[PDB]
Amino acid sequence: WDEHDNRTRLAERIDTVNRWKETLDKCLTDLDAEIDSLAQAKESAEQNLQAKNL
Amino acid sequence: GLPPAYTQHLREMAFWDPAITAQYLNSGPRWGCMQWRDRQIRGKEFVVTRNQFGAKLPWRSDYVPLLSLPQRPRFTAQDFRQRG
Amino acid sequence: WYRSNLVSFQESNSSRHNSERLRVDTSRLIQDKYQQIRKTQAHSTQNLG
Amino acid sequence: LKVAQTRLDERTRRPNVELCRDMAQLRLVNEVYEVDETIQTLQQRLRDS
Amino acid sequence: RSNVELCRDQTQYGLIDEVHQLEATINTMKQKLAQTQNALDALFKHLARIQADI
Amino acid sequence: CLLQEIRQQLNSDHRDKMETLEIDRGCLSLNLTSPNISLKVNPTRIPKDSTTL
Amino acid sequence: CLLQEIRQQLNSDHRDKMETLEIDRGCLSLNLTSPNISLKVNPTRIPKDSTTL
Amino acid sequence: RKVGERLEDMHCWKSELQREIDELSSETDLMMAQKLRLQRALDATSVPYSIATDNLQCRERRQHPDLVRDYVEVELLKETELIRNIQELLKRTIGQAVDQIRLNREHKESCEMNWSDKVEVYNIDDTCSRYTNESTQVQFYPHSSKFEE
Repeated sequence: WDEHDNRTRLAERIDTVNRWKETLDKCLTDLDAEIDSLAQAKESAEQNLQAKNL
Repeated sequence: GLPPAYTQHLREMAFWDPAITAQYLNSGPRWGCMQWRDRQIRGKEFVVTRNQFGAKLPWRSDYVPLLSLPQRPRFTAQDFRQRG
Repeated sequence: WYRSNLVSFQESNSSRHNSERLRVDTSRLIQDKYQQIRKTQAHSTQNLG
Repeated sequence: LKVAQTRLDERTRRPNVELCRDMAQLRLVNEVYEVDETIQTLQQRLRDS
Repeated sequence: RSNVELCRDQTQYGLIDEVHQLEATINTMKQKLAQTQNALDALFKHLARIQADI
Repeated sequence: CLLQEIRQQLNSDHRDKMETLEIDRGCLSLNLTSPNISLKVNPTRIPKDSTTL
Repeated sequence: CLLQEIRQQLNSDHRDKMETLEIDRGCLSLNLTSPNISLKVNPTRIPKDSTTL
Repeated sequence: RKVGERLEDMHCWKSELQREIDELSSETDLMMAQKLRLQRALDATSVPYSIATDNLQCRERRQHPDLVRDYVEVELLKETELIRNIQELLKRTIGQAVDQIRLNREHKESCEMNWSDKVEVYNIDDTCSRYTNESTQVQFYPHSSKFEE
């Protein structure tokens, strides 16, 4: 039964680690979306700047 | 309808990683370690893929030609024993 | 004599179990890989069109 | 893999401007690498067998 | 484990605990074996005496 | 640029935790009557960094 | 012996239905802008065996 | 006397294989550190490529009667090529590194298991050697052939 107790501890540790994993995964996906949006914003601003000489 | 990593790479400014693709969708590869090989010993079992998960199994494509074993989980339609 | 025969039967049973579980996992792997490869090819061809 | 390679290679001939970063070169490297590691894993399972 | 993800948890402590308990147990079994052998030897001496008397 | 370094650090952390995952799940799967098991030198040793929870 | 013929006919049925499975899966798979799409002869043809549900 | 000779002979090999496993572990830690260093360098690599791309775009942003091609663009192309080549070089090198890691750990495990075995056999030999004729742990059995296997 000491062996059984150790097994249970290991299982709960696994559960905690995996939930933290999925949290960071969703964070990374949101980060990617935001990066793309900021990119497009920057190029748009640049083309607006280019038009300022006529 | 396209992954944001793919969309980012199909843009002028260079921001993508120095790797093949995104990685959170991926797994053990991209420099994983701790490869567990089983030495064949007569006397002991030969358990493979010690990555035993516990996870969502579609019990759908399950035709083993001869699984006459203490196995074939869920339904079995089996007997218990005859003792002796 | 009894010791040796017991050991022999144990070896046999262990081999049986290992063989069967290996069968199961290989069976799984075949079809999953096949289907994903099919989908990946089809998407590519369509977008090229 | 052979067919995917053959599809990938030719687009070098595209002379001056139609030379493009495209769906094809984006998807093909990923597909190729996936199939390579797939075959290697198959070989692993085979030596196990 | 990893570079900085090499952490000491309660599982480590527990494993050391079962280790120590197990060596204690091994000592206990050797001790008991000793007296078992002593009793068997005494029985043998008794039987030899009885046979000579017979 | 700031978001770039944020991204790379997040990737590093993710790979760290995943490695931990495969390691400890292999540990769970291992049980009695195992092929590579053996008595070992000073498993009572201490790690050299000893990070806390 | 009886169980033997039962098992063989059930296996035959199994292969039949799985074939139908991949056939219908491909039928869902294709769509517009395909390379293999082409005008065929007599789409209006009727099958010869003429079985039903 | 013969038993004592055999015991000391065993003790020797126990000692050196102890120490051998020790330095193997140390060297494994060293390659851990160097692999991590290479990973950090690869992490640092990325930024100048983006800088060069942005600079090329900015230089492209110019007016009609003034735009030329000189050292600037050519050397920027050289920069980019060097960057990319360094990238795949680092990838391949670190791959071979991790493979070496795998081999070293396997050899560690094998030598460790053999060391373990000599440990237990030595312990049992020492424990058994304490026997004397008058003491306990003294039993009659029948003989056998695995006695002589």
